[PDB]
Amino acid sequence: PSYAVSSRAGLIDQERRAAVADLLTTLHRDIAVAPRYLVQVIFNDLDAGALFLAGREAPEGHVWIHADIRSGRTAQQKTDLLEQITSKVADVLELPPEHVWVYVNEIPGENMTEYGKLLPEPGKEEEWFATLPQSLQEELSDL
Amino acid sequence: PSYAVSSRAGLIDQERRAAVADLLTTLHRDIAVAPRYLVQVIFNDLDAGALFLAGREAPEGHVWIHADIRSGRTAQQKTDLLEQITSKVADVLELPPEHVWVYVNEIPGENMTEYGKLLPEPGKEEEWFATLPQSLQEELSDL
Amino acid sequence: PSYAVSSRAGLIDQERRAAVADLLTTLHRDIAVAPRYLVQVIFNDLDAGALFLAGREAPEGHVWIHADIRSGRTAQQKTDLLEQITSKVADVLELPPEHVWVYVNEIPGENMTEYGKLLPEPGKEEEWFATLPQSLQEELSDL
Repeated sequence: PSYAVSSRAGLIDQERRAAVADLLTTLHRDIAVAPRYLVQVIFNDLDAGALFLAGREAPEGHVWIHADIRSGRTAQQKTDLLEQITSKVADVLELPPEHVWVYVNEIPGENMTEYGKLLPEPGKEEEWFATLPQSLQEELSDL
Repeated sequence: PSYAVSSRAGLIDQERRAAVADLLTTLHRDIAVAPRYLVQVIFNDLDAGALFLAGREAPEGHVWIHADIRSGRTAQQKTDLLEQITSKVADVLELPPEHVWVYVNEIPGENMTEYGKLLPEPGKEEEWFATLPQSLQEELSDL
Repeated sequence: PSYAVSSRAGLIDQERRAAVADLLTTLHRDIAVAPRYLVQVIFNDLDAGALFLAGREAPEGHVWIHADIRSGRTAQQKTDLLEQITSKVADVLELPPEHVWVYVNEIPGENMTEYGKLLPEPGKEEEWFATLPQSLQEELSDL
């Protein structure tokens, strides 16, 4: 899972970036049943007049979250993850939920490498983990 | 729907960002049959030597548009949206259509949050609107 | 095919961008069997604290590659492309392969414009090429 977060440069502090990354990685560990070490968060900061809504320049307090996750998850965890991201990120950034927009694109696990290895089906992370080299096993377990 | 537009920084003025966003926003309202206030347009400006075509640096006058769209639309609707974006964005920017590249990615409606609420199937926008609180209804009608 | 390569600004030299770009378009030309002139490579450079892994700031030596490719390709082509991009880009950048993460998103050819014309399904590139005006043909042949 890689979350890309797009907002006007300056909207998200470095310490609020840290809080957003911690929250997304945490909600993802809990709603998806996936280990945190798989989670990547990227902040794409945007120029001043680079974001438009309804053909008109956006309010400064607008955030778009694009998430790439593995296909094969239940409908419930997907929608639950969406509602909770909209909810908790809006609170963390002190924004109205109407201005945290979240999209989930689903891609098969075999279409992803992370830590140098093709990723498995969701739910098969223990099996996948037992295939890694022992030194990779113990750096990941520290996270 | 979010159109992300990537081009070499400086190719698209702020005044042409306004024209492109309005053009994209209007085309989407007419070809897809969806309300204007659902449309987000983002401009990702690129570093000087950050764009390559066929393994070599691209000419400055090159634009790539990535659109995230809901699943469930007809083949003809998608093809008209693609062909018209290539043509009309090319004209607005005084470019050859050969250098406006457009990709359309399809995401289910329930994989999207906008205005704090999960999106419906394309074509069910009215019912969705009827679920919103009256005050949110009245700003969306403002757009 | 559009490869977007995201890394902390400064990790990839301009001269390292060219080598990565040339390598991606060459790998794509051999593993997918598609002409070089369709391949676009984009470098998205990130702020100092903009990349997080496992809820924490990433090491500098981390690269994420997002590819949009046409759907319809064999499992074998995809997995070979993924493993070879992860391995050889790691090598070109003098990075650990564990820190070149690759995602491939699949988009049907009819959902793509390049050089102003909708793309055909994979393998049908000769037919598509014979559709172009002679003058566009001889520019693509130069690439």
